[PDB]
Amino acid sequence: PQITLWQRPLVTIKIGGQLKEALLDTGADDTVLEEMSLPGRWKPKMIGGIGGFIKVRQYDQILIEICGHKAIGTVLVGPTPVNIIGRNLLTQIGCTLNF
Amino acid sequence: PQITLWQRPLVTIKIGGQLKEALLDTGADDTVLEEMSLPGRWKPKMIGGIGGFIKVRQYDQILIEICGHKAIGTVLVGPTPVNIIGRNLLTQIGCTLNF
Amino acid sequence: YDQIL
Ligand SMILES: [Cl-]
Ligand SMILES: [Cl-]
Ligand SMILES: [Cl-]
Repeated sequence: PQITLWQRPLVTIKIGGQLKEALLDTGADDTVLEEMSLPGRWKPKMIGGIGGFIKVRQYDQILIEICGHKAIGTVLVGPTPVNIIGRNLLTQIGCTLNF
Repeated sequence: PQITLWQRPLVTIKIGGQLKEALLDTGADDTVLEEMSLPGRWKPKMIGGIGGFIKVRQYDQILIEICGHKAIGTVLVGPTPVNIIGRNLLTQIGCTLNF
Repeated sequence: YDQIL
């Protein structure tokens, strides 16, 4: 699809069989989701945002479907104001910015 | 232009005569620039993201050129780690996400 | 660092 930016670009994603709303975020290197349980082991990761750095859990090779497009990659889990889809998965679904 | 998300979408903008580097950020409601002086009056505001909130000065009706396209709107100034062009100005240059 | 903006 083509998504304009008059409103937040929030889309539906599916992870672990659950539907969730998430923000397509070109300013994010990575994908950060609100607290949830994911399979496997996790490793520590520090991320920096507008308000400073926080510690999150890193889960690799996680299946997630975004607006109908499948992606498998790294998902970070931690205290985030909203579920964020970052460039690591935006590139997997072929997303680009255009003007 | 069509901008890839393999790398951070950093572009050159011009504001107050000054040329600067800024991140096209569909995850940001507003545009936030690193500390600088702007003309006109401003009012304080708090904005949040990963890491929490930061206090910024809000200036209205500021003109910026983004990759040659003029855009007018509110510009917040504060301790952001990088200049961010948010949706309030991305809409003005006809910026969309496509996949 | 991993930047999430
Ligand atoms: Cl990944
Ligand atoms: Cl505005
Ligand atoms: Cl439009």
